Amino acid sequence: VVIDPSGNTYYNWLFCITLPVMYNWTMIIARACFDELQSDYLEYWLAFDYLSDVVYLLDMFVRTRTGYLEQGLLVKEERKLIDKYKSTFQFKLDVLSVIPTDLLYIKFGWNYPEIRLNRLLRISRMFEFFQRTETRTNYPNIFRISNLVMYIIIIIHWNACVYFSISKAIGFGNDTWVYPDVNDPDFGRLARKYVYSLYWSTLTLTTIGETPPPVRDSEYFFVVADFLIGVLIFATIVGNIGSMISNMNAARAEFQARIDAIKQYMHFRNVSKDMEKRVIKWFDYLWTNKKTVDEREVLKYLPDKLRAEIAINVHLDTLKKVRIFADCEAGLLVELVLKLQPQVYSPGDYICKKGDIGREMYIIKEGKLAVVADDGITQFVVLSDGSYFGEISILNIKGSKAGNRRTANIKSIGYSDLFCLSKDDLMEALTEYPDAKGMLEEKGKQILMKDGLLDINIANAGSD
Amino acid sequence: VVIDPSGNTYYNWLFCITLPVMYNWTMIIARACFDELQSDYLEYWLAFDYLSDVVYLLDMFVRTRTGYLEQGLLVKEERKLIDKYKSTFQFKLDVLSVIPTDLLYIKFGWNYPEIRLNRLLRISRMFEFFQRTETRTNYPNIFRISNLVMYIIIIIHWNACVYFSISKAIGFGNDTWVYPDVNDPDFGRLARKYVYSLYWSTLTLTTIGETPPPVRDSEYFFVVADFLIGVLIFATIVGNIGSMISNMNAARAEFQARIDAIKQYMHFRNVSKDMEKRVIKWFDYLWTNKKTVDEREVLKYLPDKLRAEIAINVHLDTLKKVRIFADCEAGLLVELVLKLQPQVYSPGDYICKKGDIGREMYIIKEGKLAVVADDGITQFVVLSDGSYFGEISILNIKGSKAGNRRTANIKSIGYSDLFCLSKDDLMEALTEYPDAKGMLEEKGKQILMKDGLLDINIANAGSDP
Amino acid sequence: KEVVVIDPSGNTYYNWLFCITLPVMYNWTMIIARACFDELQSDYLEYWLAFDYLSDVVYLLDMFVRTRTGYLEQGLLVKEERKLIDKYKSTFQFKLDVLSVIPTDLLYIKFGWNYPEIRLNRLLRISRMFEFFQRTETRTNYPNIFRISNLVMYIIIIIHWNACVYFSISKAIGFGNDTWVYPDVNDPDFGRLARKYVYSLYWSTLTLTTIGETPPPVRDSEYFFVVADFLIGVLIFATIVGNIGSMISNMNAARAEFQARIDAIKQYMHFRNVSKDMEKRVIKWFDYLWTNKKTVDEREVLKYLPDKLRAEIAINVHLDTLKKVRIFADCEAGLLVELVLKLQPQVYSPGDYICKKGDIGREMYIIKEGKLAVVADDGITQFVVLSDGSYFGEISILNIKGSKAGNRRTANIKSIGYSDLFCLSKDDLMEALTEYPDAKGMLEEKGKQILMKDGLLDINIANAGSDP
Amino acid sequence: WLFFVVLAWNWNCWLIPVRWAFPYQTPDNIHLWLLMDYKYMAFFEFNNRLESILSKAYVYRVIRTTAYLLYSLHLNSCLYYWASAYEGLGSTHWVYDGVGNSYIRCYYWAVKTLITIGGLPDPRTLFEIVFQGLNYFTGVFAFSVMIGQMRDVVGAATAGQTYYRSCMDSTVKYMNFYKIPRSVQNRVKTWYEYTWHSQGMLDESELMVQLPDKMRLDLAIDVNYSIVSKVALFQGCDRQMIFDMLKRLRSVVYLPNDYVCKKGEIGREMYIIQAGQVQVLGGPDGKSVLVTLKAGSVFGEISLLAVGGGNRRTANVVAHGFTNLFILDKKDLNEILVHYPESQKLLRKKARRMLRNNNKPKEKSVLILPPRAGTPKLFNAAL
Repeated sequence: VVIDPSGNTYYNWLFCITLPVMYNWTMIIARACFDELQSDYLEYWLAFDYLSDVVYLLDMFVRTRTGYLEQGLLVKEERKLIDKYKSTFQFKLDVLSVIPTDLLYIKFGWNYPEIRLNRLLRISRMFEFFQRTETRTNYPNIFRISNLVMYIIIIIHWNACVYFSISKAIGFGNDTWVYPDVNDPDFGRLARKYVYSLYWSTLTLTTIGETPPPVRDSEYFFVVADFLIGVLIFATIVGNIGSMISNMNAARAEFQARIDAIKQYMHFRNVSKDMEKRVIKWFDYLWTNKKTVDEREVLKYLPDKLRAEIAINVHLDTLKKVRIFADCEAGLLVELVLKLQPQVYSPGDYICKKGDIGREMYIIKEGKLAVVADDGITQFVVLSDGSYFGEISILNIKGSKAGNRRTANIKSIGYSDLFCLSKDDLMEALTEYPDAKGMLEEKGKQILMKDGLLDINIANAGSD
Repeated sequence: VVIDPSGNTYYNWLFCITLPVMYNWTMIIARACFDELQSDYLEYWLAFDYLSDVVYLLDMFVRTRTGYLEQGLLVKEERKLIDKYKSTFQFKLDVLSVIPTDLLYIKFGWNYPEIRLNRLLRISRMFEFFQRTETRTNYPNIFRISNLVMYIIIIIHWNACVYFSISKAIGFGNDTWVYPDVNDPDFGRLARKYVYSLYWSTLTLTTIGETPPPVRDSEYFFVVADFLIGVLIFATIVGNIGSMISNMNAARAEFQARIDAIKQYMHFRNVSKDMEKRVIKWFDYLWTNKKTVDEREVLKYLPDKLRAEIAINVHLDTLKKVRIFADCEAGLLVELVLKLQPQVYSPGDYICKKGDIGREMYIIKEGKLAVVADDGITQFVVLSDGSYFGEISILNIKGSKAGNRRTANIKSIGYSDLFCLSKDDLMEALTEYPDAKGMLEEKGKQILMKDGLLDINIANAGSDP
Repeated sequence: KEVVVIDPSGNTYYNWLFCITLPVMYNWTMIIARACFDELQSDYLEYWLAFDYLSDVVYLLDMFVRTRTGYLEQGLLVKEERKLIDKYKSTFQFKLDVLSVIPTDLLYIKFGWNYPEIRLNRLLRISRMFEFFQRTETRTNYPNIFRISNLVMYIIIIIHWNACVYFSISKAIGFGNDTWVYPDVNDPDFGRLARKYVYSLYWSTLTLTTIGETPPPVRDSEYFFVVADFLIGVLIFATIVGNIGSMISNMNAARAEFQARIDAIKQYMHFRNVSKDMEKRVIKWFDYLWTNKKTVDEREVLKYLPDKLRAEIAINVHLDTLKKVRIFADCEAGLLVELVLKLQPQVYSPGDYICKKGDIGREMYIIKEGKLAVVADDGITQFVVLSDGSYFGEISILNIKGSKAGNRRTANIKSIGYSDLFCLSKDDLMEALTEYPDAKGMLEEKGKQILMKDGLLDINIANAGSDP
Repeated sequence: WLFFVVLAWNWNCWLIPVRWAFPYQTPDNIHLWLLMDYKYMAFFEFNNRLESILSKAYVYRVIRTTAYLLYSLHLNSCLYYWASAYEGLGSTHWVYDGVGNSYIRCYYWAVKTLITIGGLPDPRTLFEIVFQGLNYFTGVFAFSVMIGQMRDVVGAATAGQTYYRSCMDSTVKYMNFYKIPRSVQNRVKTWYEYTWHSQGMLDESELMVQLPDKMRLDLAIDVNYSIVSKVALFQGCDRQMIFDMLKRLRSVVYLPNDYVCKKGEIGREMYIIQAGQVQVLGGPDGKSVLVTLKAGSVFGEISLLAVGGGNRRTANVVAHGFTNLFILDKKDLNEILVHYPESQKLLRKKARRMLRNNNKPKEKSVLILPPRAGTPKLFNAAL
């Protein structure tokens, strides 16, 4: 018997409310100001009033069925909600907008069916329907421009109605500026007058003054007021459009600014051209493949728990298979997980060389690598994915065959994107659990024992 | 007398002074050029000229008050103000505008004001009032456009009056361009005589010409000015409104950019759908409320003296309701509270599960927490506001003998918003009060002795040399 | 199953893209400009019925080169069909492919030879036309003429469409039944396709620039038409002005920033009274910074590149002079690499005394272009020029036993013009040497050798080594 | 060179038009052309200089642009005149018979047909539509660049004030998130106002980092040499040590009735006064105001030597109002002395002598310096 204030059922009802209010906002002036549109289409206009009234009445019941949150949960008892709505500012606005004012209808007959002007204030709901529908649009710039045009049309409409009313007040044809006449065969068909007045108002609001000149008093005033309003409208429109076109061309400008900065520098120190071409193609690749931004700052907005959950859901299946992590507890694994750092390579790069520091344990993701002896090409093995390539240089143990040399000579074949893991981070991580270290080094030494195991005898540590 | 240059009373007097300073800016021109309009009511011209001059000179009631600040000490001077003002500027005009003016028009009568020209010098109160008022309003949006509208109206008024003047100068009716003629109903009357001129003025100020060729030289100056100033007016109004509407919205743009980047990342490593659901729901809960900020940078540029006030205002009662910190000098809590950090938090998550070697302080606040044993069944005592559990681990008590376990399996039900505190932070913050360390240590010892189970009691020093 | 594939960024792609542009642009004008009049249709159809079929077959060819372009998998771009095609068949953008080639040149049998408006489908192959010069901008030499050229093109095609529509509506009431409408035509001087078109274009351009120098409407159908025309002209004006405004704002973002910084420094300087000589020096340094366009700093310019490229650029830019130092000769380059990776620039101003006297001097300084001199305590003639590659401060960076009262060099050095040298650090050298525990002995041996051969007072006391 | 050059270029570009197509002007007053017929960026560079060297930075561009506008007006006039001349007829066949009005009606016609308004003219022959189009576009271009410049200037002018309100309203809404009593609202408001006024900036540190090195030292040595390089405690040592000591310093500002050394607390800081006045108070009672230091003074210096204020500060202090005193902590002292251990031993020796005379003797003003300040001499001499 409840609903959230954010579920799509509420969204559809928000649309449902929207239909009658816009309808009320337009017809009233025209159908009280021409007096020809009514007096002949009344049977068309019973059910519409009936519909609008009952729609207001039913909606005034919604505000006592949708709850709110109490710090951790949605309030779900009505007396508070009844009290809440009673405390709402709009409740009295509702009561004002639902007053039955047709007690004067019989008294006034049909001289002024415009007395129902009351039901014309539940418009903040249309406003919030607007403000709630832009948040979930495929491509909303078009939406907002459409809303702008709608507003412009409405204002033009009101101006035309006003002009026709002032003409009928003064009296038809006492000049060369007012609406010409009514008894002619054509200016009486109820189709010429509306459209002529529309044309009139648009030509007045435009810039040039070329229409028939004025004579009477009130019309100089009217002309000047309309000129000023028109200038204001045009300024608003140009400003809004400029804002949109600026927000659309955001990235490209700063991107090219960065590239220009790099070239400006690289001219200064007399660098060689090959790397010019290399860096240029690098920038082009990264731009085209929609991976321009850098991932580090991208990720760090979410809080701890969600960040950790994302982190595990894209890694805690490869680490579960590294040789030396056979029997590690989950906490240690996760603590390790949160310290992997992206690197990216290009076709034809010496990722490593022969006999140098062993300081990392790579785990390839989406690439291909091969081991080539420097002499020509004599490719030995190609690695597809989930390749260890390491896993013992980090786990330093006594009597290393060649301590931290790693004479392997591997090289990337094309555009591989590999993570990594350092060793100081491993020590800092393992400091918490001073138990597994022994078993890890033990099983690593066994793995070595299966092959060579050493280059010298065991350095037995019989200190105690 | 002494006043401070920032006070509501000072604003009220500014409004009073700025009220009649526009009469001198508008009415004088109309009475100068539209003759026989003053003749309608000379019982108002002087009847307001006296009031204007009264206030116009009563303004100096404050140029001797309202002292100047000095060396970080309050304005408290009674005689250096006057000679300060005299030595400085703004005193020259303050008198040059104040000739009695009644010794020249006696040669010309008690009728016309075009000798009141020099009273058009004192224009600073209105500027200062306009710039001062906006720093107190709620809606700085409409104010600038209102201001520009007023300026435009005024310049229109000027151009109209000058046109009718130059019309009066030459013979009436000698050409169609000039005001038509007199000796005719409604063409030699007043209201039409100026309204029609105003209409003509706006039309000619707009560049497009619906006008006859020049009569002779020295008439085209008007259309020259017309385009030369119309272009500037339109340009400046458009520029100002565009800048302001642009600046109005940027938070929406930045929020959208962040959402875009995160979505582009997530739908790239083949994240499963459920996680996408969860993260988008979280950002929803973000934006639909006023929680769409991060408070750390909010309080970045405060002085290095504050926030302890509001701190002890918010984080004090429950923190004082603990069984370890209670015995402490208030300096201890003063050092402590300043270092905490928040943790907002989403419903439905195990904060801690049985088996855990975490080390932090956790304070519930305005939420609902509840712990289950193994499978989310048979909920135990509920944890309302002002509560926590454990928190002894944060200190390496001797013989803890069971630490690093957290055999709880705690769970969150609704949006909780509890608080966190580290450990090494506590250790660093105890680099000044070494005395209480021993007493809190023994407090933990005794409480775990009996309330806690059998303590090992064999802890001893290791290798001494 | 080893089909050959074009490179999705090579010049072949660009040239084919220029090939596939002409037909769609032709169809975006001539179809409607033939529907409007009727004295070019059924009059010049000889060349027309030929020109149409070439464009149809080029559309057909367009359907081809799309299915033979790859997409990389893992640094590897797939290079065979039977899956180069499945994605294309399964995606969108293929529905347009189905629709926009269907030969409907048969409906003329029910519509004679006076309806070349049946071809309302060739106007769906427009994404390619857009993309062509959406992309060609990034390859040109200098942009900021291309945007305005594009806007000109679009507005011209708009006015042409509207000049079509006006004639189309005119020939529905009768030539000369009014005065707003196009005049009657059977009279001479009027109706030979050189007056039937230019006049319409003139009318359309006047109407859409919206100034009103044409007879006013009389019939009450065009009360809609002119209203719509004005309501479109306003939007055209707004778009052009907004676009040019954003452009003019963007291409000037350097001067504003520089002036803001000079503003801040001026305000701060004139907040606490300093000697005016400092104002002169500060401003005559800022102008130097600006004039050669050196505002940016080498610290942050390079901060976004991936690490490796940074390694190669650094090794290229400077290892020669480090290997030119008078000590480092037999050094394993696996050390010199990380040493080079640790350089920090210093830039100086005229009349700055660098060390000038007895001080510590615990760094390493090597000179780039610039002039230095060594003087006595007073302002007298130079004793030696540190002209182009000179350097001292070497032996200080270490700490050898039995030195000559180390790290208190009392020489007097001074800058005159502008120097812009570089610096090193002792501690960093220690930490980066930590991992090569063999060279250190050679270094200290060479240092002791040179110091002894310097004919100086090395105390030469034997080391203790009593307890290993 | 620029003044005469621009005069000559304006003359040769403006006089020739009316002297090639307008009929009765090339021989009528042929003196200027006859007697003056005898890749440019210098004008732009010197405009840049004038904007820098003179207060105005906008009149030059304004006049150049409006000169371009009127030049374009005149050039369009001349080109339609020559179009008529080439075709024989057209281009105001009725100029109204006289140069004194020929000129005025010529540029009036130009400003009339500026964009497309037309009016009198009707389709005569070919190319008229294209002609009107080109004139339309050039007018629109000039107008648009004018608005562009205007928005440029307005935005570049009203720069930091928007950020100022952004900070203020952001922090006020935040602070309002949790219903805090009004006093602190008033305090923070007046704090912000005073800071913003008369200063402009909010934290001068962020300017220091962007600006280079090797001149920040010159600024600091031109500002804070005196007060520091006179105190006897740090007197007579390595000059090249005090520089870092200076480089790490930080400002702060207090308000009326501000405790700074509430008695019974620890303290780790040596204050120093730049522009203000503070009172050494003697308790909450009748103000035992022993003295109020004025400027260029130091306070609480001993507390930086191995013990911060002896776990209880000397005497209570309060302030009248706005003070602006610098601050200097101890971590800086230990780090600078470990970088330069030349004088660490002498300062250390003073510290032990002070602690050893803190217990058994009183030593008001008799044995303070000579045994303490004596140790600087031989100690660093052993470097």
